[PDB]
Amino acid sequence: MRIGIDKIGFTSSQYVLNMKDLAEARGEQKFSKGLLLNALSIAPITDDVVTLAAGSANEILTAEDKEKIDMVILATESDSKAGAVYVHSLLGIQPFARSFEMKEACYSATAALNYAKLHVEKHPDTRVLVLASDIAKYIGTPGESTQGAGSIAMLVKKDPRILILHDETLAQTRDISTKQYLDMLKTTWAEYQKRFDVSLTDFAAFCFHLPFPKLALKGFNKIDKQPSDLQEKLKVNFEASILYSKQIGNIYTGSLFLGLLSLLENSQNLVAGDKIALFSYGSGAVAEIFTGTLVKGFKEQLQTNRLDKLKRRTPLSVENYEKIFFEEAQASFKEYQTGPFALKEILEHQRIYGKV
Amino acid sequence: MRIGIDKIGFTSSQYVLNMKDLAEARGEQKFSKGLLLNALSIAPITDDVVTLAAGSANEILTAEDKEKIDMVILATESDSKAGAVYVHSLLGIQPFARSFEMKEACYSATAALNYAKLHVEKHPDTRVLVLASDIAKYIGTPGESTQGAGSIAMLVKKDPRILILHDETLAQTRDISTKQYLDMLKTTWAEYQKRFDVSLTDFAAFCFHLPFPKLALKGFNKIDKQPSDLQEKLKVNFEASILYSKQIGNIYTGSLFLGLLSLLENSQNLVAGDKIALFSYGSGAVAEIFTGTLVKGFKEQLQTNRLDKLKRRTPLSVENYEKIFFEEAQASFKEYQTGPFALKEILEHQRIYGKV
Repeated sequence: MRIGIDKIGFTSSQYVLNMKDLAEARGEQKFSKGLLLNALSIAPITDDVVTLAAGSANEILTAEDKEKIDMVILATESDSKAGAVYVHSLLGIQPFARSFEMKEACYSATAALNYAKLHVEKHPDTRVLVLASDIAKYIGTPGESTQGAGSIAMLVKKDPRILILHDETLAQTRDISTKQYLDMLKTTWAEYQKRFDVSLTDFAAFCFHLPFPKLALKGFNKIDKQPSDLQEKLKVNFEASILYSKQIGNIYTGSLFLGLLSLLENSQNLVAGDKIALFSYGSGAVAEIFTGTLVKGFKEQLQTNRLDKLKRRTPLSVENYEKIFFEEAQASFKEYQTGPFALKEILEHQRIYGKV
Repeated sequence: MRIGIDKIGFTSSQYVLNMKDLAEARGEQKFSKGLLLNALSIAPITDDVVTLAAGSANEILTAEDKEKIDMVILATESDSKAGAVYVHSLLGIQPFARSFEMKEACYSATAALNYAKLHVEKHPDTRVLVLASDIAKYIGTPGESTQGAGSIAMLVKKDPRILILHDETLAQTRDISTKQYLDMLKTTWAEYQKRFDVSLTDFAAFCFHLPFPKLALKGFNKIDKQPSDLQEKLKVNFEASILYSKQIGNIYTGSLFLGLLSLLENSQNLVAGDKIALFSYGSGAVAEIFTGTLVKGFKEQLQTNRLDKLKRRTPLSVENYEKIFFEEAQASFKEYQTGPFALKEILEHQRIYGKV
């Protein structure tokens, strides 16, 4: 049996705040050196985790998918009621499905992926939709320059067309700051290689959870300069993996997989049968190392003009980013730019969603 | 392979509010007829979802369990950071485990159970701890008389000693009130019997999600008075299943399984090889029907004096229930009655937990 990630969609919000603008407004260009971040996606109040989630699934789903999906999981840290139920209805997925959320800071989409996989193993005629959707929102706060919005959707099924997922995974929980992302990375990666007897050399690329690209660089840097072809190739694949994040910001649970996407669409050296290592992390903390192998033809499921699409985002002045990003419901809403779905209103106090 | 629920623990909070007292205070004994509820568990601020969860696991876990558990899931609708990470540390579970929360109103522990099961199938040397822990908290509100506190812990492993879980399950999601619990029950149960070709007659007991016992009675009542031995036996097992809930109140995600526990400890007619149907529900809505078979010896994992233990709860006047139940952190805390674990303080703003 081969089970894994068949398709990946991604949606961000429709506005962008440039770091240099934020810098000039707050009297800080140390975001370009410090965080290695150029711009962030800003979400209006009518585009929330649900509508970004639905957006990213609308990118990839077919009518057949919708008839065969019987599990919809929403990994998010951003109602009791799971966002996944709204997403299930907006997408028109067949009714005999489980829908729920999974939560553990930036880590949860990795657990959603594991459950999805085991579930398709067990019922190999089904498919599962994993959503990792978040809006990182902290003014004048030190988290302000690591804000972001977007969602990645993954369709998991057998004979996937992008990435075959492997059975060997290692998670770690430590009830517990850069020192942590890093120590969790070191200890998990070590035990991982010990238990499954693999080494940096068995891999073509390593992807990381990416709150901001500098932290991921640090984690990549922890990786055995003792392999020069490999050393260069790995650095290049790392640079390829952070490209999207540099324009979008922190998207919490989705960040690891947005890096995987940015890697598949931007590396020019990956081929079918190559193996990728992935390090998932969430504050608190929990981490997991898992791996995957590229399937022949995987480029056919990708997009080639994503960097162009992100440039279509409407730029905001800081004043208008403050106004739109921090708007709270009081409801009806101003019409803002959104993806295919939007929060239409609140009919007290039910959130009403629909196609725009 | 036989995989399933090996042990079940339960912890409620240490105070109890009698319905007749609430009734006299609010000028309403229509809780005893209406809801079929006598008393509810009230939780002080130092006993929250985490400490009740840890409590209920402390009931059942051994040192060996703790070395073999590599997944801790917290189903709750009550921090980003998953309660499960605190529970992992309080219980001293081995570090190479996944910890996270699952969320979808009262439904999520059913998904946690399914993932736990598939996971043990796939890695049959491991065990998983499923926690379903909640505090239902609504003064003068119409949800006031359906408040409650407690948590059920389930240890899932192969060759379980209580309940073998079966592969045939059916979930339904409908983005959407008694009419709903009921319509979701009817449609799911119907499709369930159609797809797996089973009938009311293949079962010794049916357990329901139990926000209050009257709603469950309604759902039981939807169940084919056309079987008189069975009809009586089923009614008796139903009455056995609601016994604990009548003293504790709504505990949201845990309620279905608290009913299963109340059934196993109070029916005098269940035997090894008997099959039980279970209907899980969460508002929003999602539902699932799943089944299980009793293992020989399952009584040995139960307790016989649980109704006695619940009578040890400290009774509160309404005035003092209002004071303790609705207390918000400002922190240090008054010392209240708790189970083995408690929220000690907040060290700004980290919740500090420990053994009491």
